[PDB]
Amino acid sequence: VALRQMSCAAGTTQTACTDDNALAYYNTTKGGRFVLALLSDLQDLKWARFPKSDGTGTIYTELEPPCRFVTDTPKGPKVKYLYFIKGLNNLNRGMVLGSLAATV
Repeated sequence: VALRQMSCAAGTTQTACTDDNALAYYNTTKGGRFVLALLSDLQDLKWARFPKSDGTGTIYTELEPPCRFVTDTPKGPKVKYLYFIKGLNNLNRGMVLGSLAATV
């Protein structure tokens, strides 16, 4: 199944997660949707925060230290930061990496 991306809130601490300032890659299967990684312009992110499906509150997902990579833009180069969800397996790491490098 193809990787999907969606805006989400992230922060250097959990309380710092209020506005949408990253993109989440997620898979959807039988079990629901599973977020695999975050892409952001910010380099200090530690937590991603998601609106619970049932509207009962929020989920905090721990991030790994980011990988840096450069992309060209109409305004020139720009570094972006890829945060895998902590403990992400290798198959899912690959899917994010191949989706990312492909589109960009």
